[PDB]
Amino acid sequence: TLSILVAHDLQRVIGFENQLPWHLPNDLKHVKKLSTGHTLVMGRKTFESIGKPLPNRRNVVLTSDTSFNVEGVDVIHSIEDIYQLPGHVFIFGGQTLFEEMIDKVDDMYITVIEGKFRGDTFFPPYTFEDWEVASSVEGKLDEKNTIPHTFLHLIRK
Ligand SMILES: NC(=O)C1=CN([C@@H]2O[C@H](COP(=O)(O)OP(=O)(O)OC[C@H]3O[C@@H](n4cnc5c(N)ncnc54)[C@H](OP(=O)(O)O)[C@@H]3O)[C@@H](O)[C@H]2O)C=CC1
Ligand SMILES: COc1cc(Cc2cnc(N)nc2N)cc(OC)c1OC
Repeated sequence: TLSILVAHDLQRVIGFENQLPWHLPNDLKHVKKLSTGHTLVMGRKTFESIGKPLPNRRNVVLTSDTSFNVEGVDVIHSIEDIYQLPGHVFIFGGQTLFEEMIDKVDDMYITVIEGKFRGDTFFPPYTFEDWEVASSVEGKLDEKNTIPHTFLHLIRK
């Protein structure tokens, strides 16, 4: 079972200067809830941004660097390694990985950030011609969570 897990804004921005462009604690809860007890696959830059492996799941980082051997983290050096990994695997980011995997995965858990941010990295265009909406849930707003956002589960038609 292979999934994409991603938050993108109205113009498919995912990233600025190796950080998330937005502060949205709710979305990272959304992320914790989905991925706890399974597997993330991420590119090296995304891991560096995060700076340590997420607790209570398997962290796998895809990189060319053969001297990568970080405690708590498993390394892979090819895309094709992903399909070996057992269980529910979430493609975690960033741009490069989403590009390489979007045609490959079963389904996508998307947070649409209902806003327009300055970005330097993007989720690739996609159509709902190709993707069925299994669920669409409004994120709830409050003092800490102030950008409107929608949780999509899409399944490849
Ligand atoms: N909104 C969201 O949900 C998310 C947003 N982001 C954002 O996206 C940005 C990061 O994305 P991006 O700039 O594309 O960098 P990535 O995090 O995708 O990392 C790219 C690196 O991953 C490794 N890699 C990727 N593909 C391969 C391959 N086929 N074989 C071997 N190694 C590979 C390489 O590492 P190396 O060069 O070491 O060989 C490459 O340089 C940041 O701004 C981040 O905040 C990230 C995740 C999620
Ligand atoms: C859990 O914390 C982070 C998570 C992510 C990846 C990510 C974040 N949100 C969503 N919806 N999908 C993802 N794949 C990316 C990050 O920085 C680039 C994080 O650091 C704050």
